[PDB]
Amino acid sequence: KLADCSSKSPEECEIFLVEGDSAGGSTKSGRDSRTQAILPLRGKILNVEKARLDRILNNNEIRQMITAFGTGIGGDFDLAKARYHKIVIMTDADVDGAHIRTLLLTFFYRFMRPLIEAGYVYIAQPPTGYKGLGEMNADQLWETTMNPEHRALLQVKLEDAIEADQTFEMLMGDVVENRRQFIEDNAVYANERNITSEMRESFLDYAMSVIVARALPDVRDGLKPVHRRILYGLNEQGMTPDKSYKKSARIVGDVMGKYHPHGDSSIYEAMVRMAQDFSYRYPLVDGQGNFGSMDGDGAAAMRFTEARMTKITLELLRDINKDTIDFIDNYDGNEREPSVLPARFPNLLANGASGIAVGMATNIPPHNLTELINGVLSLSKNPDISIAELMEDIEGPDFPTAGLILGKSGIRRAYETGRGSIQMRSRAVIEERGGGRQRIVVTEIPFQVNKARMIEKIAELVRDKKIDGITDLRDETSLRTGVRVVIDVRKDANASVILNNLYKQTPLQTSFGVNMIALVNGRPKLINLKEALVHYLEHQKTVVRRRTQYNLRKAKDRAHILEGLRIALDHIDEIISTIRESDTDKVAMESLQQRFKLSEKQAQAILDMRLRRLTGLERDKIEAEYNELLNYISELETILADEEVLLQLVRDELTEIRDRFGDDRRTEIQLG
Amino acid sequence: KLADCSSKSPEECEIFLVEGDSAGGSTKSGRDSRTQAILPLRGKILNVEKARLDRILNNNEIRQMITAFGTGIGGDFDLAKARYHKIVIMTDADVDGAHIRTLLLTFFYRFMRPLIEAGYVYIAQPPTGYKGLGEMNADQLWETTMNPEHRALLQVKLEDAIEADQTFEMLMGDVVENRRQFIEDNAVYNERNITSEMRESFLDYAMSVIVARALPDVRDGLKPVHRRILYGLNEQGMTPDKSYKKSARIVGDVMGKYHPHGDSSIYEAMVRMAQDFSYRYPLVDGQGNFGSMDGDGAAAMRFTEARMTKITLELLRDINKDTIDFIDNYDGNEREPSVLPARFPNLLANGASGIAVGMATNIPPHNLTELINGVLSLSKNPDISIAELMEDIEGPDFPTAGLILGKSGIRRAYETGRGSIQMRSRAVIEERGGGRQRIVVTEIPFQVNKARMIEKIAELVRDKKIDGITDLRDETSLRTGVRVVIDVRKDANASVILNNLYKQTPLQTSFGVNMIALVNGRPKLINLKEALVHYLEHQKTVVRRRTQYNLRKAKDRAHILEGLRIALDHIDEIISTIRESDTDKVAMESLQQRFKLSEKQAQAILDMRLRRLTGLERDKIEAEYNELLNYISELETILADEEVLLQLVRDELTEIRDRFGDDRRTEIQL
DNA sequence: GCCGTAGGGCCCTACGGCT
DNA sequence: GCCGTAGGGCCCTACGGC
Ligand SMILES: COc1ccc2ncc(C#N)c(CCN3CCC(NCc4cc5c(cn4)OCS5)CC3)c2c1
Ligand SMILES: [Mn+2]
Ligand SMILES: [Mn+2]
Ligand SMILES: [Mn+2]
Ligand SMILES: [Mn+2]
Repeated sequence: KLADCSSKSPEECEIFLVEGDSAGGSTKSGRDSRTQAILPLRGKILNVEKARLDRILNNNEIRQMITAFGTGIGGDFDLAKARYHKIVIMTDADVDGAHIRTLLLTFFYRFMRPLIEAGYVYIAQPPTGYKGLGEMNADQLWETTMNPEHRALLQVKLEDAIEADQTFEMLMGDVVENRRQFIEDNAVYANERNITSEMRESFLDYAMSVIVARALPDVRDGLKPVHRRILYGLNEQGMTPDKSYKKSARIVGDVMGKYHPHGDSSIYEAMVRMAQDFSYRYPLVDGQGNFGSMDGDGAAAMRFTEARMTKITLELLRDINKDTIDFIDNYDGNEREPSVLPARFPNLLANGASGIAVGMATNIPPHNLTELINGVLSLSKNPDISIAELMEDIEGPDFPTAGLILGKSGIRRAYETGRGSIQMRSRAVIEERGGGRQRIVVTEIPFQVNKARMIEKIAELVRDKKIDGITDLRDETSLRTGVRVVIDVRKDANASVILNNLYKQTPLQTSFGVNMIALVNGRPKLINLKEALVHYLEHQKTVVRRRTQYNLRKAKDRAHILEGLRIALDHIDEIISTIRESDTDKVAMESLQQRFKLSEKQAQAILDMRLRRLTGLERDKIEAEYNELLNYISELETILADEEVLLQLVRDELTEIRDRFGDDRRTEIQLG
Repeated sequence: KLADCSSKSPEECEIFLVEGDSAGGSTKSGRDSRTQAILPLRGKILNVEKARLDRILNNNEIRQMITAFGTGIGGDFDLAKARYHKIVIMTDADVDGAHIRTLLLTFFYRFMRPLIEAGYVYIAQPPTGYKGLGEMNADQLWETTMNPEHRALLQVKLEDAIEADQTFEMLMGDVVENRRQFIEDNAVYNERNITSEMRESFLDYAMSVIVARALPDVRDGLKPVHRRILYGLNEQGMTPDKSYKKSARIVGDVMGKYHPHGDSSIYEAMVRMAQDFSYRYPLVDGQGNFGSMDGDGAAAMRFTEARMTKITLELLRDINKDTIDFIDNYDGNEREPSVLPARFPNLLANGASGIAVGMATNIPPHNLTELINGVLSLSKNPDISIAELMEDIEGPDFPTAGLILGKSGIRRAYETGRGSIQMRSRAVIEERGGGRQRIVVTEIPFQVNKARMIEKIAELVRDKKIDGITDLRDETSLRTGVRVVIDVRKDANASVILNNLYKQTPLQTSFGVNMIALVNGRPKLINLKEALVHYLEHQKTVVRRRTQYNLRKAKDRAHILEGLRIALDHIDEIISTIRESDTDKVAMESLQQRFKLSEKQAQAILDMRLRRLTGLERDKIEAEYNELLNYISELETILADEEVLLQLVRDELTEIRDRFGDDRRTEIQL
């Protein structure tokens, strides 16, 4: 792995640390092999501030760096044995590259501190605009970053040891709260280098990016960036439900190149989950082929699978090209992407969300669409509605995997505060199997529980004699039969006692820890049920309002063109003679504008008219469309002039969604 | 791995063997877990007919099967201990799935022969049209292939043990010639007999590898993967004048539309075409880490970008001018070129290496100036000899330069298609101080890994197999070029040491020429002249077809312009005719009637925008028509005289020579 | 130790002909 | 034991909450 330099005079040799072999190849080709050694790492490296010594010493990358430097570690550190006088951190020019830099600095500070004190640790500054060093040509990496004549390396300086200790503990330590507090206090939502400043700035950059642009869903459409970009890619390429399935590889490749500069595995897996009926309460992707199972089987390699939008996804994208949502520049400025989707159904709550960010995480359970829309409607008629009254519509979560929820206390607290533990229980019954013997049959399991794994845990309990009475354990699940896990009970043994033991000792009963954090105005916020519904309704009002305004500008523009076309047809002979006598388009246009009192747009539309538009009935067809337009314009102005008419329209469109996509509740909420 | 069934009564139990987890998932979701077990493998399994016994017993997939079947193997085989009465081979419905089936049968016949005799081995028949079982939904896999109610399993039967023995030996054995003879003799361009199954499945695989994978076409010098990559770049306008395009998008597009294989095969093929140490005339312009002479691979495809090189434009030029035949792609949803126009002799220019079945190919790269000069000489003399052609084509010209020793190997290769060419590194002996010397290597033989060659030298020094070497350094840099330094012990003969390096290391390496290419869709060993002849014939056809295409389009456009000219001459009457018509159809009919216009001309008139009536626009229609009449007669002149056509082929080749022709790199030393 | 978006990479097989 | 198109697949790391 270590591509060492030929010289052995440490004082003149330098080692460059890169993320992996893709970056290492450009580095190796562009380097000066006489004084420049290269050591490719393997992505995110172990955080030594959270790990114990045995884990640290046994990590491959740590070991290779220790061996490569030759100084040893901790108390045994010996600066005189350093094989290089420059250790250069040269990670990729992206937030994950910054994160890797903070991880490496954490390791150097805790295990090779005198290396920093001696001024042997440096930070390279590769240019931005590349996804990794492997995207750069070898000559460009050399000239901009590695060549000592032109490069700008940052020498890492330890100014204050006490402050550094606190900085490393706060940022990289196991105490989440202090890291969360640091983010809240420092977040702004919109040559040498001090190690402390470096750690604070690089870590904040990573933390913020994960929070606002990776792990947390937006309250408005319920989507994280990867999912939003996948659905937008599907829309842009017309991969609608009525059209044939499209190759998964083309989808991932398109999305990766145009909108999401990350690994294909993150993109493909996110798309796959959206297609799973055991993961999404209302699947957003319609998949063809092997898309995984409840047993934790992943999907088939993406070259084998195909995908397209589900019908309900069309509602997430409905009106997106009617100036309802703000588009933004993509990562490289070559494309445009939506900041948020119109989302004509409350997707955040319908499908839920799970995400591990930095300083925080989120866990929002899925809900029944009929119940949610009913809740939105009740809210729209009463801004002062209480959580309890909203619960008359929204009983609680509704998992795609069905099952049971025990009581409403966990649900109530989750809806009132955004946090609460909800007890999920499998659907199980006790039945006879012949000869006076019985069995427990499970047909539904808790949400997010891996069936194969749950079964292995039961088998483990039995094998370790931690539970009495089980004689056999079989997974009889099948496509025809549906989920069916069978647990044979010993003759004369109480099956209900065994079942109760199974709930306590296995994931047959599992808790859902609600933690409703979502992005509100681009900032993470813990929200209760009402707040979530209010932000959603407010998004719909804005979407419907902007759509109406777009349709209005569009209709007025068309009315204006038709006024120009009516004049042209009413004076067609003079229009034609005017054009024929003109040498250029400019002269024709100018002459048409003055002579017939036309705007630039009207004259141009006239010049663009094909001879076939001159047929006998066109003039009547034009005044028919014009009359219908004027009416349409009036209808649009009526909506924008009355906020109650606008709101009622939102209610009507939601009700239509409810009636077409609303379904029965799957999860039974049992009380007692 | 093994997803065993519930029941333990081998009587009713069956085990399905699939290629891997992609296929395994659909199989596991669609099966009847009570009686159906599933063991996913990992692609191509070991060929036990060519492998040694120790290796067979150590191979993980062989072990898993033996353990799953529970019978043992050879003399210790026990049919009564069988865990399943039905072992079902269910590979993917593609040629590689057929190959894996032959590999599985070979293992069963040689190590578990009683299993076959007892009727326990079966072959599933999944539907065609799917690249793998992972592409099918679980329900459709169950219904068509796994459901005992509707499935059609083929029970493998052993009729003649002596014939079977010969069959497995011939098809799967280490003797290549017999397998090649079988291919040549049989090549064509329920219950199931094991011998028939082997012969049919292996032949299906062998033929596909030969005509659609490992061998280049004589006309454009390309294998399907390379042709599909370059065509993909063409269809998405990824030309040299535009920006680099993401490699992942290129690969995704090519895989979905044309090349139904692993993305790694596509990416790596594209990468090689961008390497100036691999291609004498690179076909891909790569941005980023595209590998090195030291065997370093390219960066992951998500990091790199690519586009065509300028010379690649010449491979694709006029492809949309009905110069070459298009064919249906693998699923019938797209069209792809059977061959590229290839306006330069690419087979010989870039060469080729491919390992097929029953045969292989090894064609060295050549200098484009020399090649085109050779083609030109041939065009003036159909009876030209190989010797006269060699006055133009001195021999191979590697991208890595270096030296070739002698001309006899080259001569034999050009006359027969086979010959041994000795390549040598470019090395000199120079002083380094105090009476000491060193050997300096600046060019290495073609396809030689520099880092590996240096380690080989380091190994000889270390093991004391070579005398006189005191230091070994790779001083290569992007700014100073290739430089490998071998320091020599003071007063030792550096020339002797160099000669020894040539004997014991790849510093001297041979290139075994074996010029096999597809000629009329069939593999053929060809000599230098044949390669040039087929190439020239391809060019005459391309230029003739292009000229014919240009004529048809010119005449069509002229026809349309004649309609517009009639309309402009009588524009008032045209407008009135249309105005008095209530519908487009009536206008169409009235225009054709009153002005003796064709349907196409009438539609064109109706489609004309009012802006076309301005002075400049009217003049444009007239000007285009007059230019087009001149173009039509020039085209007719070409098609009326075969010598004029042939001369155009010469001139177009000459222009390419002048623009892309370069100096010879490899020195041929007598 | 799992949930799900992220960083990153390696090793087995067939096939022929040359060493 | 390499070369170059093919079949196939796994493991380590951050991050929070429980
Ligand atoms: C699947 O099983 C294994 C097992 C062990 C491995 N060890 C090392 C590596 C590596 N590197 C991989 C490859 C893992 N990744 C690499 C990236 C691949 N994706 C390539 C790709 C393909 C396309 C694409 C983007 N990326 O867009 C359109 S087609 C997916 C597999 C392994 C894969
Ligand atoms: Mn990176
Ligand atoms: Mn439990
Ligand atoms: Mn396959
Ligand atoms: Mn722990």
